[PDB]
Amino acid sequence: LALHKVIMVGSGGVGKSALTLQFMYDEFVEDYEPTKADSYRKKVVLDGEEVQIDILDTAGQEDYAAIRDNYFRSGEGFLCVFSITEMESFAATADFREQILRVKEDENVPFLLVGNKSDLEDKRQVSVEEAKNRAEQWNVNYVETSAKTRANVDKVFFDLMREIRARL
Ligand SMILES: Nc1nc2c(ncn2[C@@H]2O[C@H](COP(=O)(O)OP(=O)(O)O)[C@@H](O)[C@H]2O)c(=O)[nH]1
Ligand SMILES: [Ca+2]
Repeated sequence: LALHKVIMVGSGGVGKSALTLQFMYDEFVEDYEPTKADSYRKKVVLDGEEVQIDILDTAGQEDYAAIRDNYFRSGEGFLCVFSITEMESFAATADFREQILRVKEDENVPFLLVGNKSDLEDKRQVSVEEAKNRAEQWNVNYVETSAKTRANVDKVFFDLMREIRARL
């Protein structure tokens, strides 16, 4: 089977683990240990082909840069997650982008910019327009998700797999 290696990145509390666990187990999990990194694997049928997805749910606790870089180097595609309710998490996405680019050396690395917590529109701090503009600058797609309602959760993982499939 094809094995699509996805890495979740983004600053704290944006929904990396909630997105992962919604995708994996169809549950909205709200208290998942913020410092716990873990990997997940499951079989999925991608455009009719049975494949395996491997998801590395990073937690930013590998502060030792060689280790963090090794984790990123193993990834084939990235979900770069921020929370639409925390502007500082959107600002932080630039750092994850640079980190990935330093390691993968490929500006076309499979990569989605993911604005999570789309069910909290009344708490939005990051405009759709400014996030789309950043994605356009990076030539990546922008998708807004809700790990709570499941909105676009399958989409971000499947579309990222489609980029891995096409590009590698
Ligand atoms: N309302 C809402 N809350 C969310 C969503 N995703 C995550 N959360 C909450 O935000 C907190 C942090 O989520 P988590 O996935 O642990 O963040 P991480 O640090 O990026 O792994 C948790 O308390 C979740 O319940 C979402 O899409 N909508
Ligand atoms: Ca987490």
